[PDB]
Amino acid sequence: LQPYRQALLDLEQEFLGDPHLSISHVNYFLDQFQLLFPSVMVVVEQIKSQKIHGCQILETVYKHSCGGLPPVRSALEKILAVCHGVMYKQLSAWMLHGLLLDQHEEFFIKSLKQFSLRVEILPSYIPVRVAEKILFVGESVQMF
Amino acid sequence: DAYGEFMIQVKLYWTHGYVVFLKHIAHDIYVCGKTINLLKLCVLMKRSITAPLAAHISLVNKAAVDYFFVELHLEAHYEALRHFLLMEDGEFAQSLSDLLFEKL
Repeated sequence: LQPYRQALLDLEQEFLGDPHLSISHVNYFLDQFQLLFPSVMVVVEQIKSQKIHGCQILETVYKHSCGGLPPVRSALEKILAVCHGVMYKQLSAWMLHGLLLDQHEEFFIKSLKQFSLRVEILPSYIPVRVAEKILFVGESVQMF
Repeated sequence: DAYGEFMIQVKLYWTHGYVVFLKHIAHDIYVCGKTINLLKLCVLMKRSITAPLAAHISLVNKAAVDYFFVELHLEAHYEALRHFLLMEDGEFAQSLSDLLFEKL
């Protein structure tokens, strides 16, 4: 949301230079947020309303980043990268030792049982095959 | 730190007691201190703070066990009490019991 704040700052600078700017002028400058703001609102609204738990948040934003509007797609894709950061941070633990960091929220992984794979919650851009490989690494490093 | 924020506190000889952060080395230090205080009268995890610490615990315990044997001959005191208290040695049991049972 940083360029919206920046745009409003520049608007005040022009208002100080001359305040006789019409309202449609401001509308003309801010038309590039005029399409971006109503689109992302339903993504965030569905996240609140459905009380989403676990890895499904990643899938929900990844599905709306398949569109054909470049501002909306790039904006949601950056949020998904930020949310990838946390998953990679817990993955740095479970594959390397087996320890978890995220409690009570799913990160698509829990030697044998009490360290098994949770297959269902897994994101939609990730195949099952690589989840099997991750599960091997964690179980084995826990074993020895 | 006997102020009450530290988990450890201040014959049998020691009344030092002990009764989230890795307690796996914390509880080890509590016993590793009883050993040294006796020798004076004789991901998130720690992976660079535990490294000069667990390297010291094992050295302390093994050197303390070594001192007893190679300086005070603790391994000889066992095979000393075995001669009498288990009555292993001959010329002692055959002389003690034979004299004692004549009375009763």
